[PDB]
Amino acid sequence: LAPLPPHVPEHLVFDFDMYNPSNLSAGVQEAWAVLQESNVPDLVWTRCNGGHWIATRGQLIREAYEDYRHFSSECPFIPREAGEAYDFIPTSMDPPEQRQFRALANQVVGMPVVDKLENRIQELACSLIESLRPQGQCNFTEDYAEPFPIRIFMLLAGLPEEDIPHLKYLTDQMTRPDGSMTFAEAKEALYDYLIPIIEQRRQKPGTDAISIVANGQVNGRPITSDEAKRMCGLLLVGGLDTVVNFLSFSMEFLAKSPEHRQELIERPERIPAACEELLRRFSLVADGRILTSDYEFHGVQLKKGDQILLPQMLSGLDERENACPMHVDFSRQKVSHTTFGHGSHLCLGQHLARREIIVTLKEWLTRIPDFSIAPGAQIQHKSGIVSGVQALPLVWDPATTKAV
Ligand code: HEM
Ligand SMILES: CN(C)c1cccc2c(S(=O)(=O)NCCCCCCCCNC(=O)[C@]34C[C@H]5C[C@H](C[C@H](C5)C3)C4)cccc12
Repeated sequence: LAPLPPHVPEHLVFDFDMYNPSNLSAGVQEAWAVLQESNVPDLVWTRCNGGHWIATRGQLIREAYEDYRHFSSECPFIPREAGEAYDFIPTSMDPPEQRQFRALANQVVGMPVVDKLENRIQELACSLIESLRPQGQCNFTEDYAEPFPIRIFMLLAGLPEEDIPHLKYLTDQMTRPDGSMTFAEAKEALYDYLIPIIEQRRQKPGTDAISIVANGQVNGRPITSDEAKRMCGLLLVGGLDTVVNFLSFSMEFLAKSPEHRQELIERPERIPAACEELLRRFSLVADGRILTSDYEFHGVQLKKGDQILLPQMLSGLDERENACPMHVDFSRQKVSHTTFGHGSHLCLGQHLARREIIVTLKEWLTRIPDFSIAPGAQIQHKSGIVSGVQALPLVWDPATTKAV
């Protein structure tokens, strides 16, 4: 618990630990939602993890993400040391500069690329699902959620599938720290893999995402090797943990809700809507900004340098945005959320993400419509910048499945 800064008033103090929420065992989303109980301010300060603000309501969260002038992405993560060392592009960049890098990044992961990827996504999901189907069980997170996104990224960046385990080892030690490496060290190791590949793609460019980024033009001039590297770092990890963990939260829910599974089994056309409502209910991201100058925000005095956590996850869980937010209703009429962010940094991979989600849900229910959490298994959730599921043991009667 860091010393309380003089400018922060005692009545706004709420010591929430974003890395180890008090009631995590009851569900990570449930753990964060405590920040939304009637007796909690819209904006509080926690002395945990170095000390920082936390917008607790969709309104303030959306507003801060819109006001990039006061809320910079220069240092987007908590703790401060992680945010300061983080230099990915364009996530650690504020507009107007960020504008064109985002446009270049969009060429390789935006809507265009998606349609061309469908067949590979479709094929990968089925292939993975078919290998499990006859087994009658699996650790969904390990056997499907983990290898799905990386494989998609490899095809996207035109990298050898042989490097998957190595790349997975690199990203894993960065996003799932065990305490052996500082964030910076993990980043360098990851970069050490990318540096040479970019050098090669710059001299002899192909049609892969990496060749496009590395030879792109930004703000009236050629992108530097260093910048290309900083963009590829993000294009790599951006679609990993978020997709892996979200898919897990989804499957855990469906495994525990036979009623909801049947709904989608009988009404397959409702899967797209089910995906949006799940994206809201099981939102899992939470990064933030740093004050560029002293600023009064909704009656609260913020000082230059203050870090503010703007939980993407919380907007959609806000009762004020969605009636009885914790209830999953595939028939919800105005599903509002900021699961993919908000403002100038709104997720460029959102369309790819939705396809990965929808294809997974469609292809899985088609082959394994009836499954459950392994009896006696207590699902453990993890909290952080990208909350998730430690493991998802699943079981099912192979006789109720079918190869397609
Ligand atoms: C269910 C999965 C996903 C979620 C919840 C998610 C979440 C987010 C969030 C909340 C942001 C904005 C962060 C900020 O404002 O600082 C963001 C940005 C980004 N995401 Fe995703 N995302 C997902 C998947 C993907 C995938 C599939 C990729 C693509 C390879 C990806 C790449 C990006 C990129 C490039 C940005 C940076 C955009 C900018 O800074 O201009 N995302 N994502
Ligand atoms: C004692 N002190 C002071 C401390 C010191 C050191 C470590 C500590 C840890 S810690 O061990 O948990 N380390 C925290 C840093 C983990 C950063 C994860 C990087 C994610 C990369 N992905 C993104 O780019 C993205 C960017 C964007 C948002 C989001 C999803 C996508 C899109 C990918 C993230 C916790 C608490 C305190 C610690």
